[PDB]
Amino acid sequence: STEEFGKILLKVNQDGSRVLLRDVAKIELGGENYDIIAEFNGQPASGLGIKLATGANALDTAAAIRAELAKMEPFFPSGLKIVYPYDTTPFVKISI
Amino acid sequence: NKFQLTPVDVITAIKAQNAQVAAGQLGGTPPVKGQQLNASIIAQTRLTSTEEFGKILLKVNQDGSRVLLRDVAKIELGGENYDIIAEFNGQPASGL
Amino acid sequence: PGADAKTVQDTVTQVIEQNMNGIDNLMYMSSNSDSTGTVQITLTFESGTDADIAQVQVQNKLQLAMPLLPQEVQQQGVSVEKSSSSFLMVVGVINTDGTMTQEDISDYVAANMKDAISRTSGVGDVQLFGSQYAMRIWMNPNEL
Amino acid sequence: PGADAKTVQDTVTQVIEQNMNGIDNLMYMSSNSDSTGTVQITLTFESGTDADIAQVQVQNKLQLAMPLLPQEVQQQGVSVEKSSSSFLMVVGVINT
Amino acid sequence: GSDLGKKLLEAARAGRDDEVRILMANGADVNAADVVGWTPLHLAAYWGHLEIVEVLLKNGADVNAYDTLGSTPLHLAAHFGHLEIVEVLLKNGADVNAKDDNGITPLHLAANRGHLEIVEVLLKYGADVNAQDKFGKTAFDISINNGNEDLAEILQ
Amino acid sequence: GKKLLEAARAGRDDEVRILMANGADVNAADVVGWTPLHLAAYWGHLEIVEVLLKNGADVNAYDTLGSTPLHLAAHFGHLEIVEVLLKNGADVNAKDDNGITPLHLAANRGHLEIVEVLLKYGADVNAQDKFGKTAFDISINNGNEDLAEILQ
Amino acid sequence: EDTPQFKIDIDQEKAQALGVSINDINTTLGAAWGGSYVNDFIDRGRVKKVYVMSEAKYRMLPDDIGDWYVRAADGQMVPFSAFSSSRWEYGSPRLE
Amino acid sequence: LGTATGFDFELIDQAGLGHEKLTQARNQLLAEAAKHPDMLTSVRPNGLEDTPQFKIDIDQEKAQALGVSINDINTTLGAAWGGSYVNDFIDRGRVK
Amino acid sequence: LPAGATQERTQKVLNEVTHYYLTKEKNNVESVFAVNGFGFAGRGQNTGIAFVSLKDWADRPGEENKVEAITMRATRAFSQIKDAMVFAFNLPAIVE
Amino acid sequence: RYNGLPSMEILGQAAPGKSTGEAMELMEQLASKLPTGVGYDWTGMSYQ
Ligand SMILES: COc1cccc2c1C(=O)c1c(O)c3c(c(O)c1C2=O)C[C@@](O)(C(=O)CO)C[C@@H]3O[C@H]1C[C@H](N)[C@H](O)[C@H](C)O1
Ligand SMILES: COc1cccc2c1C(=O)c1c(O)c3c(c(O)c1C2=O)C[C@@](O)(C(=O)CO)C[C@@H]3O[C@H]1C[C@H](N)[C@H](O)[C@H](C)O1
Ligand SMILES: CCCCCCCCCCCCO[C@@H]1O[C@H](CO)[C@@H](O[C@H]2O[C@H](CO)[C@@H](O)[C@H](O)[C@H]2O)[C@H](O)[C@H]1O
Repeated sequence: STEEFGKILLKVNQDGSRVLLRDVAKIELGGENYDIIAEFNGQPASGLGIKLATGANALDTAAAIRAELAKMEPFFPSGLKIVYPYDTTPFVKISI
Repeated sequence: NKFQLTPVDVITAIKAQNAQVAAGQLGGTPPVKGQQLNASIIAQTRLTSTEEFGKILLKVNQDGSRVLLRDVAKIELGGENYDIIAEFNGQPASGL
Repeated sequence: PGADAKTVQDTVTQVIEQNMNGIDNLMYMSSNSDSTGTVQITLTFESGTDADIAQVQVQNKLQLAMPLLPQEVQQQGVSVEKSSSSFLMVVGVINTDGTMTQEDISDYVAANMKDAISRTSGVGDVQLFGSQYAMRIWMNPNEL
Repeated sequence: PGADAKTVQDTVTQVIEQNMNGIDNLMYMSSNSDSTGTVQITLTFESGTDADIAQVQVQNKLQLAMPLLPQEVQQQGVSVEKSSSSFLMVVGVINT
Repeated sequence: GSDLGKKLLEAARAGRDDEVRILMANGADVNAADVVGWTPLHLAAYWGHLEIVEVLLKNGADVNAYDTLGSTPLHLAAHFGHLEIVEVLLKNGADVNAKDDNGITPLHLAANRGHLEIVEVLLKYGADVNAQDKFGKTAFDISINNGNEDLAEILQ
Repeated sequence: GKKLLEAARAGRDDEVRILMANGADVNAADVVGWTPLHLAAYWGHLEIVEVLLKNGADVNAYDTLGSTPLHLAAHFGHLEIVEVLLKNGADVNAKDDNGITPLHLAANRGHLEIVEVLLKYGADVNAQDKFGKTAFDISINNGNEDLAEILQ
Repeated sequence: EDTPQFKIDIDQEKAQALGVSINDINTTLGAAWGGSYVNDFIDRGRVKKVYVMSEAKYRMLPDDIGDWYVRAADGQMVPFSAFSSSRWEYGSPRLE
Repeated sequence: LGTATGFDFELIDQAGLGHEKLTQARNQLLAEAAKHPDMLTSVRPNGLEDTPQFKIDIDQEKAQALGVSINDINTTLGAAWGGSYVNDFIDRGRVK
Repeated sequence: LPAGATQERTQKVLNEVTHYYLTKEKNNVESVFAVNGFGFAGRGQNTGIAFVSLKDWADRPGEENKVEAITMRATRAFSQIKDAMVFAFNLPAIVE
Repeated sequence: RYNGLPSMEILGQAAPGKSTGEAMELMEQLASKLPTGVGYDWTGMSYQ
């Protein structure tokens, strides 16, 4: 927790006062990096960009992805929802 | 010996002064919003020549006299190893 | 992390490239070294090459370079993937009650969804559009 | 050596598991982390999978995760083996 | 330490109220202790089994039993946030100021974990706010080190 | 203005006119405080340097680190540009925020012709940087004797 | 296209004179302006990373460089401005 | 093949619940199963129950005041009580 | 965007791209998933990408409502965006 | 752990005269009533 990091003890002063991490730093949960920020139709989003392994079947892999996604949904925090903004596979199915 | 140094000091100085440093950025993410400038910070880069290696600073003396790497060694480009020497009809050669 | 293009190239990219030899069916190799501190080296093979073996061969060579890479690069995890360059699909995640910010959603995806997707057969590579949470210690030079 | 189940789980097991991506024909994966200081992760593949390819793909993903593991674990080494439960025979050696 | 002692330790830890009831009827030693010195009451206090705590105390359990490191059931109840167990133990004579071998008290433990209600109950029952552990720390020292502003107020 | 900064860097000689002939600020400065003259000087665009100075470019403009176009020309061995700037009144002894002069820079990179010019214009050989170094100290540390003899 | 980058030279002589180690300088510059992955922690049961870095408002401007202090072997706090110099130059953000 | 009639079930922490809550969920499921002797028999955990362990807290402040390093404290405890693999030697020709 | 451009200015341009799809292509565009900081490989403050999903073919009768005319109109409109390269395009029948 | 998540394996068997499918159907039923955030899966012989 941030609280536990906050109380890491950097040093004890001469007068016996303590210097804790929180005294020399702000402590927070935050991204490993802050470079990628996505939106979906203008609202805050995240997501996964998926690429096919070399030679794999696109349609089977997509079905496997969805099946794995369905296992996750029932445990979503309230309000969380999956959206499907870009998929190259429906065209294959539909064109055939 | 005359300068009271060893290969350890030489090796240490070369690691310290022939270095390529990841130094971060100005205006990198997450930035203070309104930041106009984003720029890499460039610190030490690998040396590129005998001369640069020659002027590596081993130490300054009590009297401000300087001891450079070229004062304790010859600096030159030369084989990683000197074990293999080829000739083509008696003439100096290399090959694959 | 924190490295400029040139530092990445001369400390990582060249080191890996010089070790890329004795690989069957290699047509060509290209790389980008950028000031985000990122390197990508792409080895492209003859049509009909077995991607499994191509990957095995590349990594046998990468492993000779690994010890020579900066410790910070090794700890970020270098990866070797065999995938198409284009996206198969993008799975988006939103919150309809707007009670999770973009950062929260991204962490949820990183911590709870991405690993299982990444392990799914046929999934060559997964890019997170966001970042997993880390413990951030934001130092104050004045206090220090 | 000397590690408890949680220490094993949180410094080795989770790290290895998080790197088991991009491997072909995985059905499922399971693991035990225990207070003898031991971890075993078992990855089970579709029937018909080439066992040698399965093993080398796992071993290669592990190889890239080794630098994330504790020193004392890198030093002990991490074995990737094919699972079997059938012995041809067990030869005992005793002193009488 | 007996057939029934062992079963009582198990049943108390698992929160099996019916089993405990039957064991009480049969004379299962309420004072059975395991290797680390935990009694069924320790187990019940740790795992938050309120009914079993009450049944044990009605059957002559030692409310101030201590383990091999000097910790009591109240220590455990206070540390793990079991408010009503804490109340019951104190109703039944639990020593509000018991010090384990580290000189740590139930107050130190509740403080450390930010269990405000438990802290207040403890003070209510005469918890010594100025008690120091082996390191000279009080519950107030703990709260400012944790940065728990509220608890630090309570402890003025 | 921003168009001028770009044209000067790319060495687009005409373009520099079309803009110089439409009154683009000749001393437009970018985020690091570089003027079109800094850029032409840095990328060795001699003609553009001359055109800019013709149209009244500040010859001693300085960036956010105290550096002038002369610093740049001298450092990258652009001998002619160095001459022109000096002609047009470039402070030969300009110091950046580090106390570093065009002579320090030219001496560091062993530019002999350039060093001469700067001296032929009154460069203070005794000028010290923030670390107390002169060009001579540099030429010595570098083991450049041709240059060392000159500075004496 | 190439872009402005901030070039900083560490003065070896001066650092030796002050007794500030080159490793402390580069770690201070790198961690502050680039961020440093220190080690892992556990967030809600999952292994995740810990990063140290300067708070954004202290790594936005060139003059901020001098607000960072390194400790010398003699215990003295020494600002970056005492042992470095800097200049603008051009460099590539992406080398092919 | 296990047994026919046999099944092999995994209960899973899908939401960062932690070990204790997973345990309670498990017990809840085991008690219910036991209420269906007509359908289910010998429904049980394949793993191990929690056990007493000895928690020792290093006081960072006291160690710092006494001038004792955490590394020394931690390797002293681990080496002595858990054992430590130092390095290799050669016994009658074999590395051990 | 050119290197040196900020995340903030990249977002402004992404907002303009998103705006055009949500207002000028109402009848053809179902969704837009826009990502700031990620582009056709790799990361960067100065790059981004929009994935666009069209309504079903049956609701887009006419050459003018197909991907070719759509992406051509978009690219033309986006040409009037300052200090950025913004290109809308259909992925080719085949990769190489 | 199972599939990278904390887990606990549970073994058992169908009662006499009962199919494993029946036993499994019930286990799933029972599992549907567990505290929020607890899921399940079938592995090994049951997976097949
Ligand atoms: C008939 O092809 C073209 C004709 C005119 C212009 C273009 C192209 C073109 O193919 C093209 C690209 O393929 C790419 C880009 C691009 O601008 C163009 C054209 O302008 C942009 C890009 O390089 C990025 O900057 C990603 O961040 C990504 C992408 O590169 C792809 C293919 C590249 N060659 C690269 O080597 C890699 C395979 O990804
Ligand atoms: C593995 O392929 C890619 C992977 C990543 C990015 C890319 C591509 C890619 O193929 C690509 C392009 O082919 C094109 C462009 C592009 O950005 C990319 C990628 O980013 C942009 C473009 O319009 C220009 O930049 C022109 O200056 C030209 C071109 O459009 C193509 C297709 C159009 N519909 C039309 O046929 C045009 C003539 O060429
Ligand atoms: C008298 C013969 C008429 C058809 C007989 C076909 C029998 C079995 C066909 C197998 C596949 C059917 O697929 C056929 O095309 C698509 C499938 O994506 C369906 O529906 C389609 O409607 C519109 C256009 O018509 C498409 O934009 C849409 O994407 C698609 O869903 C059709 O309603 C279905 O008839």
